[PDB]
Amino acid sequence: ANTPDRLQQASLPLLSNTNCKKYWGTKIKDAMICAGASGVSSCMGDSGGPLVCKKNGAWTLVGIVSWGSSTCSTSTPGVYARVTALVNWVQQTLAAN
Amino acid sequence: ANTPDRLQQASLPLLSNTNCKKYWGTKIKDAMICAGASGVSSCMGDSGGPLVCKKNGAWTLVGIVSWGSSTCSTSTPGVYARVTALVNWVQQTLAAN
Amino acid sequence: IVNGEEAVPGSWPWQVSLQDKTGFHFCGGSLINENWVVTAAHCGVTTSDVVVAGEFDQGSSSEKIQKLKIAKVFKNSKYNSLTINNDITLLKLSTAASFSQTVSAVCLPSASDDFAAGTTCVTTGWGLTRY
Amino acid sequence: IVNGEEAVPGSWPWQVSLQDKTGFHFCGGSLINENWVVTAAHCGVTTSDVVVAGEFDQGSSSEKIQKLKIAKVFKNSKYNSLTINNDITLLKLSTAASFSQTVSAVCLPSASDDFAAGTTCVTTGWGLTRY
Amino acid sequence: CGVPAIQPVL
Amino acid sequence: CGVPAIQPVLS
Repeated sequence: ANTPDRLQQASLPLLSNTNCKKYWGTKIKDAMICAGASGVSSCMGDSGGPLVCKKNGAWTLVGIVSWGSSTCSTSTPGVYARVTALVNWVQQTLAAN
Repeated sequence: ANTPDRLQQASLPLLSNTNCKKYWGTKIKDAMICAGASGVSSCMGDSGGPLVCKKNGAWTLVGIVSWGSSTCSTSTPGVYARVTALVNWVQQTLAAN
Repeated sequence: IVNGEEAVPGSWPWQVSLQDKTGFHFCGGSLINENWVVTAAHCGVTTSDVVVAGEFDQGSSSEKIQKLKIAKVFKNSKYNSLTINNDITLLKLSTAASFSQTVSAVCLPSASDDFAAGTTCVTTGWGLTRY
Repeated sequence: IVNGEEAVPGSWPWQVSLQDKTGFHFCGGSLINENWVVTAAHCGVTTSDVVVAGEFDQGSSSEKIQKLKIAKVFKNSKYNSLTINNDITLLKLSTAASFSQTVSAVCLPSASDDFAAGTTCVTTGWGLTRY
Repeated sequence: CGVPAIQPVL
Repeated sequence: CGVPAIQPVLS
């Protein structure tokens, strides 16, 4: 099987939504963020996992594994839920519960 | 979770490579066959399973689940390994082992 | 399968479930013989995996299944991991499958038959029902 | 992750594994608090699924993990099951996770910060290493 | 081959 | 938040 028993990690660059559209076009919405196309790719089983960036020495959740290449091509960027675009809802939900 | 505990089935039409190319283009090779885009979709975990067609009262393996929509869109054809294209290799392998 | 339906138990007797050694289903396959299974090359099956035949429900704390060991994996040498072309692998079972009401083989076509566009076919599996 | 590498155990302390009732991993998630997990809405999580924290190896006979029950699922109402837009879900745990050296929370951004194109980021998970 | 003991229903 | 006790390596 191609399933890892141990937790995997990978380093990858963020793309602008413009660069991403070159690949996925109109499928890329405002609440989405792409990364990859650099020789690595999120694949089946990674959905829901994090995309983190270091800021002020701390790791910050920037994306949520959402969708990508059919084939998990390492030449195609993966699509992630843009946390920036959704954190107000997160913060409100926590505040109320 | 979206994982079924019970086996699922779906009826779907075979597509011509030409029509399939309308969707996937250049990605469709000779040893590939498409099916669906009719309101059903093979999804994560279906890989390697069968695509069967009735012939002379018996079920025949026409395809093997290979790849398809990123999001398992029911309006996008799934791609299958075309067994007609690969069965010579199967028969020669069985005949020798 | 998204927008499919539950199958009648044992009505797709060639349908197998491939499990890794943690016991989890990672791919589907088909019995073509008492001794062989055909699956996709992209599945990356190894001799460490197990073939489960005669299964309907994966939540069963017991059902009448056959856990079969793999003796040898026959990957098609033309499989392209970039293109995903020629996506086929053959599995030779260590222990043959006992054929029954619920375990039997699917037919194979010849290189020359034609399955015309428009033909109504069926696909089966334990894949997600929703993305 | 394709072309990734094994992480140092416990070095991504917010990483969680979501398991169904059968005991199988179907998605990842991240601890943001001792009481909440953020995941994707497309994962289709239910109060039936379990949150596993402090896990490294999914093949362990027994390891020091935390299997946390879910109290409530908060899917974002803006989630579009066709578009896959606004793909976020929050999980409120029945039992708070006990933070340690290996179980901890990730930071959340503000709606106003900018993570520029070209930034080198990191992704983690138990997803396939090859299609 | 291809003739299930339990016929497919659909 | 976001400061692992066990520092990650090469990621």
